[PDB]
Amino acid sequence: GLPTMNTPGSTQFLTSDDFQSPCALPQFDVTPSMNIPGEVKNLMEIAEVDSVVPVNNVQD
Amino acid sequence: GLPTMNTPGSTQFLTSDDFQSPCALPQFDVTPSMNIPGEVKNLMEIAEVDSVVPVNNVQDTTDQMEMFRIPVTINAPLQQQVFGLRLQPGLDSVFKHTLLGEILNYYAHWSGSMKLTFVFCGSAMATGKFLIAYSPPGANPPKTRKDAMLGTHIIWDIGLQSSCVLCVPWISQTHYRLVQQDEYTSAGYVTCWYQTGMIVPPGTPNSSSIMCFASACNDFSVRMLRDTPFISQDNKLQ
Amino acid sequence: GLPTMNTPGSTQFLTSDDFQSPCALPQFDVTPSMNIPGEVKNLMEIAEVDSVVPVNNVQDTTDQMEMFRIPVTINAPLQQQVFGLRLQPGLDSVFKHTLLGEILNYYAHWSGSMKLTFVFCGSAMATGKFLIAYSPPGANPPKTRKDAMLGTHIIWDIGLQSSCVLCVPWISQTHYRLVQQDEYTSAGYVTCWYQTGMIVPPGTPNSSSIMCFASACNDFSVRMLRDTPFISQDNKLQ
Amino acid sequence: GAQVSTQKTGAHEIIHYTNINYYKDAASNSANRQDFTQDPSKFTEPVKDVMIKSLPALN
Amino acid sequence: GAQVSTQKTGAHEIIHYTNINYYKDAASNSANRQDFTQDPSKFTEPVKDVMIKSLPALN
Amino acid sequence: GAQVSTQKTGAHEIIHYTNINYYKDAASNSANRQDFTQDPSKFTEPVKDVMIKSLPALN
Amino acid sequence: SDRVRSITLGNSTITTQECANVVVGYGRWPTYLRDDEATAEDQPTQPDVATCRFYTLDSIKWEKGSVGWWWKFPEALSDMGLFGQNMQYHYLGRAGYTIHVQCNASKFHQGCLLVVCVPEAEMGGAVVGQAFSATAMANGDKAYEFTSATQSDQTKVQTAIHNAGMGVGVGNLTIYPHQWINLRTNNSATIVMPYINSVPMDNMFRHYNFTLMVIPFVKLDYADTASTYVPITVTVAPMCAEYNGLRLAQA
Amino acid sequence: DVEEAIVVHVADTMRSGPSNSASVPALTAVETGHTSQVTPSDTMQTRHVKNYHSRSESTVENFLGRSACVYMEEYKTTDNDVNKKFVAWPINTKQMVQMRRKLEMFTYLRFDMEVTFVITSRQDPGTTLAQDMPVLTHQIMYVPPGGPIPAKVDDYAWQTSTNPSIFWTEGNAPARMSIPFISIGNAYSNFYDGWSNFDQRGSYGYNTLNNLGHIYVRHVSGSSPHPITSTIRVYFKPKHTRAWVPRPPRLCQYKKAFSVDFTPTPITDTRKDINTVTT
Amino acid sequence: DVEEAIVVHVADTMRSGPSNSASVPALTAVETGHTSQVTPSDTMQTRHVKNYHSRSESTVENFLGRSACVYMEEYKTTDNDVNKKFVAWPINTKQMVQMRRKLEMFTYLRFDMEVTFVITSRQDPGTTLAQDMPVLTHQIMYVPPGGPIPAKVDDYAWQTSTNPSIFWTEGNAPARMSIPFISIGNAYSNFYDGWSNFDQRGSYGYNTLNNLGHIYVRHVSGSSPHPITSTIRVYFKPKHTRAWVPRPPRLCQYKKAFSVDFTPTPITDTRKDINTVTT
Amino acid sequence: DVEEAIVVHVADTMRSGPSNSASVPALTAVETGHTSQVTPSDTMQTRHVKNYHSRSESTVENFLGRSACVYMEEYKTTDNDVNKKFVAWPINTKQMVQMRRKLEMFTYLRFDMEVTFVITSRQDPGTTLAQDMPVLTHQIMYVPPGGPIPAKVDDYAWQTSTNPSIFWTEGNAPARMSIPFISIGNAYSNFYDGWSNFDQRGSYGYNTLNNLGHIYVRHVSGSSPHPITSTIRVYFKPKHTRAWVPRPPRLCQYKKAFSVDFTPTPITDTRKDINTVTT
Ligand SMILES: CCCCCCCCCCCCCCCC(=O)O
Ligand SMILES: CCCCCCCCCCCCCCCC(=O)O
Ligand SMILES: CCCCCCCCCCCCCCCC(=O)O
Ligand SMILES: CCCCCCCCCCCCCC(=O)O
Ligand SMILES: CCCCCCCCCCCCCC(=O)O
Ligand SMILES: CCCCCCCCCCCCCC(=O)O
Repeated sequence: GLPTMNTPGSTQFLTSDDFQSPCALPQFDVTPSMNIPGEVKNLMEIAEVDSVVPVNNVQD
Repeated sequence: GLPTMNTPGSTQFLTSDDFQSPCALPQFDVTPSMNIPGEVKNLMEIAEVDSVVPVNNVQDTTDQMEMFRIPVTINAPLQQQVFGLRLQPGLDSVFKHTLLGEILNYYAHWSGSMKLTFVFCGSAMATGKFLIAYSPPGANPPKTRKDAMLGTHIIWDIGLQSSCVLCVPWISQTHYRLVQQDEYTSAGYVTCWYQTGMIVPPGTPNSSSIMCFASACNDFSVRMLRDTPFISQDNKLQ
Repeated sequence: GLPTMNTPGSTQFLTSDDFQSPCALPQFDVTPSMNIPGEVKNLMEIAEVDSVVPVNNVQDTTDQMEMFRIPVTINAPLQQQVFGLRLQPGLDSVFKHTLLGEILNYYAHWSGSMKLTFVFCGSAMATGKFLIAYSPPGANPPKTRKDAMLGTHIIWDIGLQSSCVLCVPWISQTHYRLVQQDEYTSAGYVTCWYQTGMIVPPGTPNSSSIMCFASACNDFSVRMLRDTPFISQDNKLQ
Repeated sequence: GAQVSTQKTGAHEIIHYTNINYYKDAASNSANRQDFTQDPSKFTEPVKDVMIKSLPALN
Repeated sequence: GAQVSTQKTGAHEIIHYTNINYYKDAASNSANRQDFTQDPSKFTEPVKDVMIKSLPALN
Repeated sequence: GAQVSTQKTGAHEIIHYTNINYYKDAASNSANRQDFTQDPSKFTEPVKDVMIKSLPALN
Repeated sequence: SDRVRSITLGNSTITTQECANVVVGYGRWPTYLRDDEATAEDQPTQPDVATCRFYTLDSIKWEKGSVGWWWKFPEALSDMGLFGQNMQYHYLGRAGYTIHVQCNASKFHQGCLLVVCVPEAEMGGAVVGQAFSATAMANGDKAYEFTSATQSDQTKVQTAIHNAGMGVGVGNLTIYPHQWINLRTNNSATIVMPYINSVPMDNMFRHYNFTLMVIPFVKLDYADTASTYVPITVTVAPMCAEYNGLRLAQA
Repeated sequence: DVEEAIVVHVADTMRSGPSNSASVPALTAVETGHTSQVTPSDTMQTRHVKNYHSRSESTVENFLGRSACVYMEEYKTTDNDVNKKFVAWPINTKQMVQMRRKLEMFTYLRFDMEVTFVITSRQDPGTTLAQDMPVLTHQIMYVPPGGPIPAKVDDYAWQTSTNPSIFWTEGNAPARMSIPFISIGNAYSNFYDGWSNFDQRGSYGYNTLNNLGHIYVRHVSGSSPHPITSTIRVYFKPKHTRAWVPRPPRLCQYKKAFSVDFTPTPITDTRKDINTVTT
Repeated sequence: DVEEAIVVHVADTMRSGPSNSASVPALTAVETGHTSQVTPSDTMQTRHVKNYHSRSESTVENFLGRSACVYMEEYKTTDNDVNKKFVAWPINTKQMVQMRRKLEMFTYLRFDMEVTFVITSRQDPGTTLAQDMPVLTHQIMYVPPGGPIPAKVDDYAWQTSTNPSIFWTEGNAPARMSIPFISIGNAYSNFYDGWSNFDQRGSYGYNTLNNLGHIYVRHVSGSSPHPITSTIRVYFKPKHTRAWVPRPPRLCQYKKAFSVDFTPTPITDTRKDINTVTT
Repeated sequence: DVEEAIVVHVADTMRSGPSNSASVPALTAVETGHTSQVTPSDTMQTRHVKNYHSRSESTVENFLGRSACVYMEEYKTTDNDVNKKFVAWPINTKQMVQMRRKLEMFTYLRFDMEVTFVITSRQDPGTTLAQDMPVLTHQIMYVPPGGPIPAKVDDYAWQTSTNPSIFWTEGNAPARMSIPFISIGNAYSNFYDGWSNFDQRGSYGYNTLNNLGHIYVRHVSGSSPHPITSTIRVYFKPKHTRAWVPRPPRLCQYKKAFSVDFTPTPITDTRKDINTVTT
């Protein structure tokens, strides 16, 4: 067939990779989507909300 | 040649994959196709056909055929129950082995409405009325007709038309229900009661029978194939 | 490089595959082609040629060449059988080793019609008529000419033309038949009977011979290559 | 020689995939698991005369 | 059937990459980790009447 | 440089496949097992004068 | 009125005055074999009216204790008119059928019958393993009776009614072409069966195309009458029959 | 030239209001053999609902498109019994219960096949196990009906010139191939109600139509000083499937690999009485 | 046809000068539930700054798009106890603390899943270890709820005809697959404040909604003369993620795999006094 | 430029009716050497039939396009006899019976060749087998006629500078290559009815035209403390085949690898009498 040669990194499992893989449940029909209130798309949105600061840590 | 690198999943054998493979008999000439009658393209087509429901499972049936017939009598108290059953098409013993339950048992999720058809097989001179009700899930099944009539129901009048259809609507909080139904995905109860009573003239038998048929509607669907638990073996067949 | 993943069947050696491979003698100059007479492009071309059928397998043939000739005599009862055989071209001992049976034995399925050609090799002054019949599959082969004549047959008149052709039609329930024929795929019988009898003038031999030729028609075909069982070895040849 | 066709929906809903055939026998192709036509009338309505649901059956 | 799109910047700054889908299920695709839209008003400004930063809040 | 040609029928009957050559020698190509021409006259009808089937052979 | 039906095949006619609709196989009407599906080369013979006609298949009694009966086709017609002769003399055959079952009773009787045609109704023996001859399930037009209790004789088929002799739930036979005879409403049942097989033609003696079953789901009952039993009669008519491969007779 | 470009959804629910008329959709007659086509809209008030459910996973192609085991057997690299060093299986689909029942829901089937082989090896126990053995190699041979059959591990028949074969080395991906529709008839038949002989005698049932051939397996040349046992598993996967004439699923347990024989079974389980609805 | 062609950056800082006016951006009222939107430009003089920082790595897709271990277990090739030769895990995400806490920052989640299996083997210690064993093979079986469950290593249930499975040989790359959104509801729920029975009785909490099935693992046919132990690790990786209703991160340590039970914990650490600022 | 775009079916049957005429298609004369071309339509009434059968699988390309074993031999990694540590085979196609008979159905052949090598190893039995040996490597050398031949496993001739060779490591896929048409004549000859010397003396038969060279095999540098035996199998697969002058298949069993010698054999089997038709 088509000649090829493997490069370093073959067969490794990197926990932060992005590759396509076969589906174990072909042609599965997912439940229709619903717009639940309060969608969060970025953690900075959470970080920008106020929260009470425990300043009085006086050890007693 | 062309540089490449293998990713996870190489050389694995996944039983539900879709890949091309070499043919072991190159240029083989297959027999011409012929249009045999009765082609089936989807299992829901099978599931939509009626089948007799064995409602009379009274634990003392010495004759197996007695399971299919529901007894009825001429003189009964004014309000009396004919039968009652749980609506678990894939788990209840009543629906377990029907033509619909067998199909459902190959899948994990189901949704849609159902049809229950009742046919009166008494004498032509017999007459009566019955109340058939569906009670959605709740903490207590109905105990009397007064309770039953608060849910979905139909009044069935026996006449020239021998059959009546109770269509069980799809009332659920989730889009799908588990076949191995648990308390979270309960579906309710179905009960039948005397509405007026069965009356007969002289010279007729004093008892009659009813039969029930179960099938799915056109909005029924299933999902998540699985292996059926009804069939098993202990040794290789020979 | 380019991400990839191997699927099942990698590194396997399948004897009937079609893949490109490197050449061990790069830029080799092959000898120029020459158009030798008699090119054969398909084995059916070989199968369509006639070959002598050894019909006379009478278990006491001290001379091998006697197998090819079918005896005939001047005085015989009014109805008498000349020969009878089963139509199993790839399995019957009669057709097993012919030019057609040898080709068939390399395949598993076959279909199409066949030609049987008979030639009279008596004296020029001899004369006679013969009835040659093909009986499709059945529970009992014909026992008399009266039975044989109910099937496909031809009346053969011996004259200036020395040969006659019985074309065996393709009558079958399936598109194909097994070469290792079993009872399910039976094909029938072929028999030959005296129609009028053989008559000779004074000064001629009292006996004559017939020969049979077998070949395939233009609608014949085979399928499913396999290894022939006729050839075997016990040790490596040296 | 490349076929382009839509792929089944999924969560979060280029929904296109490419396919090429490498072998000379049609038996080598991958499963055609994307046909969804169906017709239950052969088993549910095998009667000769058409029956109207709103009308009475027998007469 | 091939998508071409820009790839994230890096040191020293053809900033293009090619993608093709091989499987028939959208669940088999790779992660879509290049969407960067966001809107914090749902959590920071859930009030009914619009408040102007320069104006006093209560009256 | 890519050849596109039909592939043999199969059950259930894009019946097209693609082929590319990678090596510089024609001997490296795959088998050409899709030629189906044939002519048995060389072995069945080797006679000089044409014979008509409906007519008598010898005279 | 749609409760009256009339069927005319050959020189015979069937009239029913109280009946349900007609069921047509799998939606397909019987028809002759086409030129692009045939395999046999010789000309077929098409007797037409000589063979395509109604034959009455003997009669049986419906008692209060009856359990059911079955017939195997085309063996049931193997010795009936010219249809049997054509079966005997030919190697191959092909034909559809029209099945009509008659059963009539007064307005004071009750009962229900299931009439179903089962293609390829392969049956198992009474004793696992062993074997049985071709007389335990087909001996002409005579009807064979199911049994309420489990069969014990090793020489015959497992006749347990609730399994239908096929190892399947009797209640699921509704999937095949079928009809019901409910004494309150109708007195006949009509089914038209096309030719169903995996090959264009087949030998009519070696292979049973389909099996007809009549099963009382609701047993017969009556009171204070002089009629002790309700006869049941079966009538069958081949349709579009054609044959091939003439040879000596017998088969 | 370079690129050629190639959902159904269940029925929706329509809004229904109060009704009072002579039409009676609920009343029907099952005696006609007709299954009622009523919908909830015809017997109660309903709201408009737009369904997006699809019956994609219920198609026969997807239902039967899963690899299932059909046979397993063991063979040893070295032993005194000649017959125990290789396998010989007449191909059939009735050996394993689950796939058998899946298939027998239809009377006739027509499909291509995808076959996968899984082979594993283990050392047999003994008083002395210390040895060094290179990687083993296996051969799978397919013999169409009527072909020669090997009688021993080193027979001449293993030199296939026309029988297809596969040579596989341990440690790689499982072997796989494709097979076309190889039936003489127009479709495979799961059931055959007939005999072999024309006078209604001989073999009876599906056993008459099983003429698919054999499969043979051996160790190519491995012969270790100490015995080693290998097991092969065969998986079938229909492709491009078509089915006709559905039939009810089997109820009784299977008991023979080439017969329908069975023992009578109750229709279903029992309960206290016809009104019992509690657990 | 062949090629179809498919940055945000944080807000810049604007120049601000001296001011003297009635507007008071700094003064607000938290009682309204409103978080102030003031910027340094509103309370001090600032220069113009062009920011090129982006919040790419803070998206939920990237935050949750990392493979994390969810379960590990050991099983032996040969042993006297039947239950110890295979594993059977009811799928859930509450077993491992780190990914559990990552997930429970949101109330509802909807995503596809990518599952990876890492399998390793080791020989058990003993008085005699000299043996030769070929490469082992493993099977991973997924059984949706209600399906049959194997009771022993060589049960019939392992002949999956419809349950998906993977066969993997040691020495290759780890197994992997993709899973769609398989919830009956419109989204996964990490928390469920409710009961199972309608009269407020029975099971309570998230345990009620966990009906995802089981996973089984075994050695296909390996059975060595001496015991060998294998360990499997399961890794989950959400894809195409969507999240709703964020909730505060947990403070107390986890103590149960199917409950929120906890022990009270101090709000934070202490220091000498409210003015202490040194180390 | 990017994409360039590149069935026969047997004859149909025509409808035939009754006839009564002077034409006699059935009567012929085989003395002319002419095979009759009659069809069933010419001797009986027939219906119209449309055939879709094709003769695709009967072509010589497909008939001869299957890999078949042509030679196997064994060689040991270490031994006292020098000649037993490597193989030396003069290439020919007469060694194995099946492919020999397939080829000898034609007089002249012209094709490219595809050669595949299958190599397996096993440890020889002995009183002490405990050793550790890395993976072995093998070399296959092709020496055209007249070239130097190695006399021992470590000879200088193995340093091929012009002879093609392959180095293969155990555990990988089998080696393979392609070979063009390397005959001096315009076609290969299976049979040669002639002599070597001009005065009709010397060698006789096909042996005179076999000058294809040799093949040598060895372990590259493996030399284990204990003997190890390896076996090589050679498979040939014609490509792009052309054939001329068909000849009848052989009837008698083969007895010599370089001669046509045989023992007389009966034409066929016998039966009770000329009328016996039963089993
Ligand atoms: C009722 C089931 C019918 C299905 C048809 C099955 C036909 C079997 C075809 C494959 C058999 C040989 C597989 C091994 C081939 C190879 O390894 O050489
Ligand atoms: C709260 C977490 C919800 C996430 C949904 C998890 C659903 C699990 C789906 C995969 C389970 C089976 C994986 C093994 C499949 C295979 O190997 O056959
Ligand atoms: C009658 C048969 C003629 C066929 C011609 C066969 C010629 C043999 C060509 C290949 C021989 C050498 C193969 C080994 C080559 C390599 O490994 O270096
Ligand atoms: C045996 C065929 C190998 C094909 C290899 C992958 C495709 C390479 C060419 C790029 C796609 C173009 C195909 C086409 O022109 O139809
Ligand atoms: C299953 C699909 C395999 C695709 C193989 C890689 C792509 C080969 C063709 C070259 C790219 C062109 C794709 C297209 O035409 O859309
Ligand atoms: C040594 C040749 C390697 C070829 C690699 C596969 C083909 C890549 C290019 C895509 C197909 C286009 C080919 C062409 O332009 O003719």
